Amino acid sequence: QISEVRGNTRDHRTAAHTHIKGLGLNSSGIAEKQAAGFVGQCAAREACGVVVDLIKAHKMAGRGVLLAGGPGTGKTALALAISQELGTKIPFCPITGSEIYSTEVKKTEVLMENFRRAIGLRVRETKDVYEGEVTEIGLKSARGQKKLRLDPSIYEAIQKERVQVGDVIYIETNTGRSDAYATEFDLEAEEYVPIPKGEVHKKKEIVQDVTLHDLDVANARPQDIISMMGQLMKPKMTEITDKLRMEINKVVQKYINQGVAELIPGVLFIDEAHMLDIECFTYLNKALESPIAPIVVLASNRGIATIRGADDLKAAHGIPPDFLQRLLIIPTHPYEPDEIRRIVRIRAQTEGVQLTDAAVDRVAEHGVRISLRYCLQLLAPASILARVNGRTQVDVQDIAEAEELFLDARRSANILTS
Amino acid sequence: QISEVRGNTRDHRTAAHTHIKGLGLNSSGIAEKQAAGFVGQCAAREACGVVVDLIKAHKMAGRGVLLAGGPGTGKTALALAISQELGTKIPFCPITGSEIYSTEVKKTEVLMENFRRAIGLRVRETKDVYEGEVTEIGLKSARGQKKLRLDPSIYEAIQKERVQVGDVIYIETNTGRSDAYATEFDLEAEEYVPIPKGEVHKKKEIVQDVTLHDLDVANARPQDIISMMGQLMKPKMTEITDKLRMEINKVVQKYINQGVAELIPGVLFIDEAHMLDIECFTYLNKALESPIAPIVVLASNRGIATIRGADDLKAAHGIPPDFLQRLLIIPTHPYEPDEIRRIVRIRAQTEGVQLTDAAVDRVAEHGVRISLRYCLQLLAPASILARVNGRTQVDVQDIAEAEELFLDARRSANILTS
Amino acid sequence: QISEVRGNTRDHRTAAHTHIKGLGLNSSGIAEKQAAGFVGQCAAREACGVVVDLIKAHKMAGRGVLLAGGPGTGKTALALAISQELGTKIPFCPITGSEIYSTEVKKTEVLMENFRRAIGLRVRETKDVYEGEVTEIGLKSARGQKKLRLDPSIYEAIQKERVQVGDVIYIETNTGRSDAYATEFDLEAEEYVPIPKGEVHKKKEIVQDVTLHDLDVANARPQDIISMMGQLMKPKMTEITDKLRMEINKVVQKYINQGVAELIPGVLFIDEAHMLDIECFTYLNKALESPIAPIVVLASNRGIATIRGADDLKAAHGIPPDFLQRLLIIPTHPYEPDEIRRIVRIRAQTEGVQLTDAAVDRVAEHGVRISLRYCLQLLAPASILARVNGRTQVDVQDIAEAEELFLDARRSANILTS
Amino acid sequence: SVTETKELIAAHSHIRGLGVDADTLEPRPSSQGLVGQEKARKAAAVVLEMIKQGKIAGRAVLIAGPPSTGKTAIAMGMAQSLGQDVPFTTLAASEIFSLEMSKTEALTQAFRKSIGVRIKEESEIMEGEVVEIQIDRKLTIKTTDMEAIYDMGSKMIDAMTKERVMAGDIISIDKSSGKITKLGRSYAKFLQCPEGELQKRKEVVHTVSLHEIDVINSRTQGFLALFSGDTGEIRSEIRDQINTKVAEWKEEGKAEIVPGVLFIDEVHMLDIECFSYINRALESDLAPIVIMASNRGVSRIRGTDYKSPHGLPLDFLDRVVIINTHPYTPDELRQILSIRAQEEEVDLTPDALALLTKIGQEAGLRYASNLITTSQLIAAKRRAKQVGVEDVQRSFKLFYDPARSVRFVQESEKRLIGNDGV
Ligand SMILES: Nc1ncnc2c1ncn2[C@@H]1O[C@H](COP(=O)(O)OP(=O)(O)O)[C@@H](O)[C@H]1O
Ligand SMILES: Nc1ncnc2c1ncn2[C@@H]1O[C@H](COP(=O)(O)OP(=O)(O)O)[C@@H](O)[C@H]1O
Ligand SMILES: Nc1ncnc2c1ncn2[C@@H]1O[C@H](COP(=O)(O)OP(=O)(O)O)[C@@H](O)[C@H]1O
Ligand SMILES: Nc1ncnc2c1ncn2[C@@H]1O[C@H](COP(=O)(O)OP(=O)(O)O)[C@@H](O)[C@H]1O
Repeated sequence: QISEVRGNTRDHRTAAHTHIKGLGLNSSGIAEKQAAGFVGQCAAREACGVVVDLIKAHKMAGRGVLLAGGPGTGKTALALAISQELGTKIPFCPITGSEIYSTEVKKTEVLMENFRRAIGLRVRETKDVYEGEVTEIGLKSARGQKKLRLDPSIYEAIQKERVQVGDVIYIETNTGRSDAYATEFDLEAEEYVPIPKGEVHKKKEIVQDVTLHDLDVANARPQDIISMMGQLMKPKMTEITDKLRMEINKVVQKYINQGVAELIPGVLFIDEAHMLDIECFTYLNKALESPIAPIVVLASNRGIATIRGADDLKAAHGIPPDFLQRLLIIPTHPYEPDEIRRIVRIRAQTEGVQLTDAAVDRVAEHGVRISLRYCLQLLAPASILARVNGRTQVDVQDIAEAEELFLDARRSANILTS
Repeated sequence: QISEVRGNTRDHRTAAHTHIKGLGLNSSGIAEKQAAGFVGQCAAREACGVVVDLIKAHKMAGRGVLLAGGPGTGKTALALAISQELGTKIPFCPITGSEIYSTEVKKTEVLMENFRRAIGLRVRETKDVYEGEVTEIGLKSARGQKKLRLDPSIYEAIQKERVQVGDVIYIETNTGRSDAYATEFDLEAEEYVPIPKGEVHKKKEIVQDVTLHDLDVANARPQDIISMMGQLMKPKMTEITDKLRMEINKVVQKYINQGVAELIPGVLFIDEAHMLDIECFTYLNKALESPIAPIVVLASNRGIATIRGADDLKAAHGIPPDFLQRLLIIPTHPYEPDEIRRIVRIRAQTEGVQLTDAAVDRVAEHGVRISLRYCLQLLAPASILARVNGRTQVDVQDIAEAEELFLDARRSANILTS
Repeated sequence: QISEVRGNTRDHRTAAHTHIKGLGLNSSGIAEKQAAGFVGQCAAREACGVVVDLIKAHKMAGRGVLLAGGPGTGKTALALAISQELGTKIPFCPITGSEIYSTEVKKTEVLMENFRRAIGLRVRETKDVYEGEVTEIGLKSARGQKKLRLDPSIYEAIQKERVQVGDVIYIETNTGRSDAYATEFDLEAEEYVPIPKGEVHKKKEIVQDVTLHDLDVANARPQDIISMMGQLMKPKMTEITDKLRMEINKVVQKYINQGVAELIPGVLFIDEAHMLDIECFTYLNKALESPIAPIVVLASNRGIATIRGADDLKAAHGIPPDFLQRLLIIPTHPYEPDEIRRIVRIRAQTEGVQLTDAAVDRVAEHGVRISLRYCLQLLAPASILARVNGRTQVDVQDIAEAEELFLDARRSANILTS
Repeated sequence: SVTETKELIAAHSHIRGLGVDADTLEPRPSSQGLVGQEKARKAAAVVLEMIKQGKIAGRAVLIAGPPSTGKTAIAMGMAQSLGQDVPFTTLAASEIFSLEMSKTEALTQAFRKSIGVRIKEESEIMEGEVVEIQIDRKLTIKTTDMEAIYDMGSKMIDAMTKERVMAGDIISIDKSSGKITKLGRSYAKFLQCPEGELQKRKEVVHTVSLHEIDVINSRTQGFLALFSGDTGEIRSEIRDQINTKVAEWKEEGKAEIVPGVLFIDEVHMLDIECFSYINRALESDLAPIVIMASNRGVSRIRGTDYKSPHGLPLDFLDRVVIINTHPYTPDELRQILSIRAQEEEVDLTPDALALLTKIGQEAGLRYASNLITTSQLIAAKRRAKQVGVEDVQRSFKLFYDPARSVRFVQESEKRLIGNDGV
């Protein structure tokens, strides 16, 4: 198994929240309107601040967060900001309840995978080691040689290992014949291994932050295809196994025991919580008791929904009572036209497309009429249409034509009805 | 595999040489008549002294010794004395050429076994170790507790092993849950092992001298039956295997590498050398080249004999030329009546039976007539016959009746012919 | 396999019918009010008498009984009385339709098990056998010896078996070296077996009555755990197999063939018959044709119910027509207040708690209001509450407080609705 | 090491019994110290008296009542009335359904958690006076002869903090099971500091649930077991082994079986098969006391197309003893909330407590308890000397309750402004 690994984050899901840098709260935990990327929504932000302060004080005793609000509100952005306020490089795994319904994968296994995506691992290890072929005790590399002055202690600790002049060796500071003598008549099996190249000394600082899932996919190969063509390689993802994950966990705990790495539970955000059934909530309930579990943040845009897995047992947001008990519900409000104009201005300055104030107004009225998401979508097409004229500055006519070329869901549906 | 082993020596073969303590040579290597158990035979003794001095100087370059003489001479005693002069507790394996002719064992395998009996191992290791259950760093035994003051070095060497308060541990000076916490609900498999009892400290000096064969038979059991009823347990001795001996050799070389033990090549004495065939001498020739091989001392009472394994190729003492080349031949002489009287006196004082001088004379005349061995045999029966009368002092009449009750080989044969 | 077995009966289900000793019918088959434990309900009892008389005359040609009535009536008690009138030690297996819905057990397998519980086996065998070690022909035990006078016939029947003086033997009246000669050098395998101890003669009368299920669980072990911790030992009861039951049946028929035992089909009572689906009724229909099958007595408190396993096919008592055809329906009536007072008096005299007549009245009014079962439940708590005061005689206040401390189902539900 | 039975989540750290007169079985309010519900508590005590040499003959106990009522608290009280070292396992009904294990398996584990095996075996127990205790994201204890400092993980910290142990307490700690027992106090029961060796080997009584025994004699669940594919069911072979050895121990007399209490909350979530299992279990002599709780008046019997009170089969209903709980008077609410507050280390202003009592009236106890800690944190961010009414109001306007939540979400489509609209 390998230590240093790469990590492919699903940045397709945070593309509309690049402007969100935090919650924008004062020292007294009071939300500042138009600050740190957020515009208004002071109540929800302050509540999230209370949540973060609760997690930091370990007072969040097996509890989660529930974001209740309309499609126009910013639940996802709030979850992201929560992850951002919990520290630096804090894991954030956003999903929807519709994702657990996989074809040939059980729901709680998808949940398990995303939990692995929500549990991070911070590695900060100043590793110092002098390697090379022994010549005295001194060492030699491809280009470079050193003469180390060893105390009798290290030399009596050398008496243990298979050390003789001149083999290739390794030295731990804080805590095997060489290739040069290999003949053509030896072949394999051999005890010959190449001389450390090309530095006689090797003192590096290992700094990394990777999720458990990153370790899972890193040790799923014996080229990186799973990250290259994930779903498109084969119907069933038969690479990530139980034995694999258990070996990974064993290795991780081993790293922790040496005080090398510290795992950090991030934020698991689940949209469309009403889509989950009883068994999923059983799994989540089991997760909430775990001390090394990521904070769970559900979200919903439904007042009352039938509890899936129950005999038409309608309930709050489609959440079972036994699990709703352990949740702090935070309401998210719709936006005034001015707040929408502000948000649109922040987005278009981030995309970043240049547009008139009147265009901002025309977009904002769609932000009020239809959801905020649609009007935010209208940006790029209008930019393209304007650039077609070479205007390079998006105007009202552009947004108009864009809104007429790309309708929303309800408009399309009701027009199609006629 | 076990370190400390016992060693059963075939003392049935040295019972008639208990009086032989050495060669009895001066500082100038000149044999003293009637000294160190030997009587006369000064030439052979001086020659043996030269041999010993040669071995001690590593000048005995792949050479052996050949003792040529009659049945009355003392070849075996000379070999024993050679072993005695080569140092202390020096291995001595006496055999005859007739022993390699086993029923279901090949000759060179018997030779191999006896070579294992002729290669010794001296172990002198002052082992110091403080064991017990950790309580702080301190330790506890069955009855006794100590508090050791550890330097940060040993403590950083403790960081490596599975050490925690309070497990059972071990400590090497010069170079695991405890049973007290075991519940009834755990059973097996368990990590619980008894607390070191009953000494908190364990500093012992390992002193031993055992042959390779001793190690072979010690690791031939998973009660000591092979030493109890050797040949009488089963037709084929299927306990000592190749893998066994190779593991033994591996272990031995491991002991040597740590400077713990030193193997000492002893003396392999082979009587009736003319009984060996060409293949055996090939094996012995292969042995003579080995630096860690025991000195080989052949013996013979035949002038010219047919080389076994060759087409009636008569030769000196039944020894092939190619192997006779590497031998220093030492002649052993018959004994004058006075020397025989002296030897008999030494024997009877060692047995030890009390007898008159006239009885000594009567025995000595049999020592001249028949071989020395027969007259030396006559001692015990005469002692028994005398004790029957309660004389407690063996007289001439006793030796007479004994010599008439127990004839020698030739007398028996020629009398039986009539 | 073992002959004599124990039998654990689920007496938790008959605890409220300990007073029921029979039907209390006259010689002319007319029910006596307040007799043999029964109070009133003369019609149903007389009908049950007709049923028993029908079974005894083999006129019950593949037919069953259906008890239709309210929760206050006594269907179970009637079934028990039916079992009691069918003879002595007649098997009675009471279940409910809700029991066949097991987690990891198919319905008809539960039905099969209970059918095994409903088919009994009466064993009455005067077994006479003289055992011991032969000495002449005579025999010897641990303490005691006899000399039997054998006719030439038995002796010619002895010529067949491996009989010699003196082995251990066995003798059948109506229809092997001894341990004393066993040496230490023999070990195993051996032909030595202990001398019959400690009676030279062995004439016993085997008298027992056990169900097929008793034989099943008796031969399910190679300690009695299944009876100790039945459901609590493991999720799936993987001990009772098909091969086991077939071997059991083979053995049983073997016992019957020798005229040793007689299997007696008991009474299988099934409450909540509407809970059974079509397949279950197919199995039961298959059972009704069996001559050696227990009489099947279904029960119901529902007039019309949907036939489970059919497309909303509503029918009488949730019973399919094809199976309802073969049933004699017996109606069970509710009780007048005086009958309830009488029943309560019989119960409290059986529990047995001492209570005033006014307390009996107060209980009886609950017997009329709510079901009889609830008011019958009210007894013990009132006894405890009274004994708390050390009254040792239950009064009206006690029953009142008990009825206020432990509500019925409907009261609890409707109060909870507010 | 291993683990003893207590091990009894526990958000009810204020219950030592039913608050009931030993002889009269009469409930004294706010004793032991659970408040009010005198009727249901007395009923529970009567049931328990009907268990000791009982005429009850293996019946289940159904506690039904409105949410935010001490039915669970009463259940734990009943668990304490049997005394400590007696198995008590809680369980939401909906927990029975998962992918990790089958219904039969979950029910089996749940029941085997409620049945303890009690033996007499030797162990290395400690007894001494506590000097120091620390916190992290170590215990110092002395005797009259020696002083020592030990390390401990999450389980041990939980166990000690559950026993309300601080500096100055004379306690006992089993180094084999981790069973902590508070003997007394050396200053402000007044005991003197123990002498001699700190760690002594005594022959003590060890009770351990069947499930725990199964876990011990199984492959120890690896780190991050929940987040790996590894399930939680126990191999049948191990179970059979344990059952056999326990049976042999009971035959011999080495072990004695001690039944406990299994509590199933929102029992209406169970289906017919579950009740079949529970009924079949209640017939075995080793069966524990099964107490179920219900928030619904009438529910659908899951598995069938019939409805019944609390969603139980009629057969099952005829065999259960029903205890009913009622809404609390404002006083009882205030008291409960205050007890719950002093155990969360929250110093409240009387006005904040009263307001929290009103919040408890309108929304429920659980919600108010949830608001306590948030109020504490809001007061902390304020550098407030105490948690006043302002903090409670703020947390109330920040964290909504279910009613206001669904109301707020439904507010996206309002129904009237001048007239009803649909
Ligand atoms: N107060 C806010 N500050 C900044 N961006 C916001 C705010 N409210 C909403 N948004 C933006 O509008 C969109 C809201 O949708 P989203 O965050 O995905 O979650 P949801 O629609 O479930 O509440 C996002 O693109 C988010 O960045
Ligand atoms: N010079 C001597 N000094 C002491 N003992 C002798 C001497 N010569 C012979 N002996 C004894 O007489 C016997 C000689 O026979 P042995 O040593 O077995 O070998 P071999 O007969 O082959 O020469 C032994 O018992 C030996 O001890
Ligand atoms: N006529 C009767 N005589 C005696 N006991 C009766 C009578 N009727 C009812 N009972 C008693 O009242 C209860 C009736 O319920 P049960 O026999 O279990 O069946 P069910 O309620 O289905 O008819 C039992 O405890 C039974 O002993
Ligand atoms: N009568 C009571 N006495 C003491 N504490 C109580 C009482 N009723 C409720 N509580 C406490 O208030 C909270 C209410 O929760 P709980 O009783 O578990 O609700 P439910 O049983 O309705 O699911 C718990 O912390 C519980 O300990």
